Amino acid sequence: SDAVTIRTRKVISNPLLARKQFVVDVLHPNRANVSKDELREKLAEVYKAEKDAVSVFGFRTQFGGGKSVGFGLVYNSVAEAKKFEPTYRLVRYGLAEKVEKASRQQRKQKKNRDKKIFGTGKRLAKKVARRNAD
Amino acid sequence: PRAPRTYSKTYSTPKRPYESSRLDAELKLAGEFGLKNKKEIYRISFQLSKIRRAARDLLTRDEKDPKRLFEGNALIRRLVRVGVLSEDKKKLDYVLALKVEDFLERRLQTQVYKLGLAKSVHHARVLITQRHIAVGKQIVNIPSFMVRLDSEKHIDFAPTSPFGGARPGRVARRNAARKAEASG
Amino acid sequence: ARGPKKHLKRLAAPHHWLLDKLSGCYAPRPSAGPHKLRESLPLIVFLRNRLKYALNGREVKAILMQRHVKVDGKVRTDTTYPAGFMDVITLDATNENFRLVYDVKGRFAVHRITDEEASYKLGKVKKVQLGKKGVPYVVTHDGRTIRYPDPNIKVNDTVKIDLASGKITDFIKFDAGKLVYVTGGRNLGRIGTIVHKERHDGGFDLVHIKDSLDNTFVTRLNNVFVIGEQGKPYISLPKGKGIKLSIAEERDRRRAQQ
Amino acid sequence: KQGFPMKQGVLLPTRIKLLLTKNVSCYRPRRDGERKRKSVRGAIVGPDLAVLALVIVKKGEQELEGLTDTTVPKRLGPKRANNIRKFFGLSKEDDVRDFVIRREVTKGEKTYTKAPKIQRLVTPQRLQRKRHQRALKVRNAQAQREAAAEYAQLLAKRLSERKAEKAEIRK
RNA sequence: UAUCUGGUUGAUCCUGCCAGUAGUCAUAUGCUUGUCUCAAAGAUUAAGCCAUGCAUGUCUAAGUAUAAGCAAUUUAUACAGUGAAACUGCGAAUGGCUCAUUAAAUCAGUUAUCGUUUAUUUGAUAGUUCCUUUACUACAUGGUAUAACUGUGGUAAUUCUAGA
RNA sequence: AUUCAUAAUAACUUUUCGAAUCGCAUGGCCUUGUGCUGGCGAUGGUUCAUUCAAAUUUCUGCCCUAUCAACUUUCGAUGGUAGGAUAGUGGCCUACCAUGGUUUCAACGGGUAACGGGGAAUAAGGGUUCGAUUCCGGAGAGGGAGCCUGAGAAACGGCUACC
Repeated sequence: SDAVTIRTRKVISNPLLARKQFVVDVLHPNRANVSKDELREKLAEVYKAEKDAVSVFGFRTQFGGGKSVGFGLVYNSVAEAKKFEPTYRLVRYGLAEKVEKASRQQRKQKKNRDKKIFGTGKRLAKKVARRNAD
Repeated sequence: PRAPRTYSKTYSTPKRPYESSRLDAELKLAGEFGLKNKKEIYRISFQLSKIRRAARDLLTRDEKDPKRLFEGNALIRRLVRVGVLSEDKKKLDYVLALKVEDFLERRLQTQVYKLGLAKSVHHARVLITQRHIAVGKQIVNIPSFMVRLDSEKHIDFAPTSPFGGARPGRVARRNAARKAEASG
Repeated sequence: ARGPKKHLKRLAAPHHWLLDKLSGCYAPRPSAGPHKLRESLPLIVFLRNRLKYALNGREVKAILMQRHVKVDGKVRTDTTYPAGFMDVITLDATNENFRLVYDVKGRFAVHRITDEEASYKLGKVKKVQLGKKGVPYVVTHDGRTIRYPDPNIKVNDTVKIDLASGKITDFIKFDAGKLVYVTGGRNLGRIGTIVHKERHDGGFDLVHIKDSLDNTFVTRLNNVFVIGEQGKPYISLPKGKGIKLSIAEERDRRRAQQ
Repeated sequence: KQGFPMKQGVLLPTRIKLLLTKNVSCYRPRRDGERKRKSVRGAIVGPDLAVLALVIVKKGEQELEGLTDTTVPKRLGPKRANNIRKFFGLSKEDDVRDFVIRREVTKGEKTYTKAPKIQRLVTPQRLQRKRHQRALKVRNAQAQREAAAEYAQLLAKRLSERKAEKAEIRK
């Protein structure tokens, strides 16, 4: 919070996605790099558009420290960033908690198995059960 | 597949390996300039070959030919910018007479040596590699920089290095603990 | 290939799209549409690369899906609709209007035209025919078919459309001393002012054109798009007015007027 | 035995390999136009059958308790509007539409009818569709007659214009 | 970076090779587990053979769902939400891989089609259909084998199949 | 440049198409009936143009080999006429004369540790060698052959048969 001097460049008004598009470059002398929970709310107060309608990424540290450059963007509202922001960024920032899901290997194998089955499959379990006795 | 990433060589090995006159000169060159390899000379002579080839083809064309009027001027501006040839010429003369000594004279290894912050080409090379140098605002550790003549007044020690405050260095930090440990 | 190709590799997309080599291995194949494959600009590469309104093709699809962009007045809710030369496209957000035009160096420049300018488009008549029931029609360069054209208009003329209907509001003939645009060849994007047309009975009529700087050049007839008479072009010209500055004087103009 | 089903028309008591298609029994094509060669048994019954399928079409004086005492209730009722109309057949103005077949099935403590979506039913929207398509047709044909008539007027002006120019020539 | 050098003779000048020399998005291999970026990679022999697992599926406001599927009726007693299947439609002729064949044959410069087009896209375009015919008269709108689904099935077995 | 486009006239067509389809919207003059009209659209099956394609030619150009000089032999083998087939041209195939066609300017045979090209390596200048392989075109799906569906395949993570 000391001499972070965060600022934005190349601000262009993109209303089709209803956002402000720009690159963000920070000077952080005597600092490793600024994080999301710092840069996101700092970008929010400088812009006064919303709080969770801010997104930052990129953020390569300059060779030898000192400053960092990346990309940023601000929405008109949080209810408008929900309709546009990519899912992985929403989950990363805490705007969504993704439920655990089956792996690609397992998901594709299950699709292979149920493609082997014609119909819904309720009647198949009965015939196998009825024919399991002998 | 994704489009191939182009690459090109930067050095060229001499046709005859065991040349006493050439071997002595190259190792003589490395000492005077603190270079680690003969490849560091091979590339400069390879870079010079592309330049003499460029000017030779251009100079075969006639005067007031648009090709050399554009390409010759561009080569002049690039070479003047890097300081290899003298800036008080407007005659496309020095290019074909450029010697190997001119290119590695403009390298940052010797550039910071004669700017007084290094005191030796070998000390500079170690200084260069240990990141105690900023060309503009940015720390470099490239012994072969080709200063663009707008950075000789811009050279300075890296703010993220000793002699800059709030940064004594790891060996100094250990002696800082020794200062308190000595009494205790 | 047993059937039509549906992919387009990078290094095989047209060069004027200004695509890079890396960051992907497939270039956006323009779908079937009003303009040819090579001489068209997909909406994907325009909305993304030309303006940077979007960072990727997914987010252009988000732009597209809400019917904000519309070329010739029609929405075109698809990623690779081939908007081509002299096409008018509209971004109703803040009322931004675009005319797909050629720059000096042969690439699709980005315009900014007004609403009254974006109403009309110029179409070069590719052929003149009469269809069923003896009804005449003209095929424009973008594939439009206009029934009952003025009988005075022939092939290689230029009609202007209103883009709210399909009728021809005005037209300009092809003759010596008429302002023309070059669409194709190595002279792409140069504005011509026809001086002569030599025929070569049996194929590839040649036309000689000299721009405002008294530089003359020759191009095939199929590469010539008349855009007005002497003085006022029918459309707003791009920055540079298609004069083809040489590299030496383009170097100077870049240095002084940065 | 071994499960191979009999097929009508083969007219043999032995198993036969046949190239089967869509709309041919004993085979369901996974892919359009696909044909497969499969072994089938002939339609003639012999000792080799494992199971014979029989329908009873005329019951005798005797009865079998498992078949006659049980009558499987309705599972699906008619869906098409005219199909429902011939299922009851009372009248046309006797509002059978709101008396359509409803079946009582409850998943919990609440019950619902879940009537089928009646098809081919005359709706005000369907009257709207046919009305618009008739209007769009007449608007199309009328406009093409105006454009055709206007062009002939233009052609007449051009012919007179060309005639007027040659009037000046040759005295 | 328009170089050459060693080897026949007692010695010399040649012819002339052998050998050296430099490069190789040429390959292999020898000598190694401490660096940044970038990156080829079962082509050569075997277009040889393949265990296994993946690599083509597909839905909208808007073609079909009464899933006996999950769900606050008063906008859902005809259905109007979501929605597994199955039908229909589209796609699977793209992509990806490999280099066996192939010597005017492929291929390259893309001549011609006045020698043949219409997944598709885009634009345009069908007032002519009581064809047992100047209403002797359904378009406020003539049906059906069969899929799903319910039902004791057959076969060791397959993404096998009519039996209500 | 046409027997072109497109008319028009006998006719022929074994019904090709010429919307009984779907969503959202229910605005309005009325002697209250969907009765007068409704707006956006989705999917259309025909035709023309357009786009993405496909098929078809040689205009010129390919490595070594004469230890290959003649080759093309009912049954095609160059041309003609006609038909059939094809989406279409065409010996593409079927019904005849003439020996027609090619050839030392290298035909035709043979070899290729031969897919072609953009290119690569190597360079004073000319060259020599390579190019399975990131792009383009071709071909193939173990070897042959045949085919269904489909706008498009002689498809092989489609089918059929033999090896």
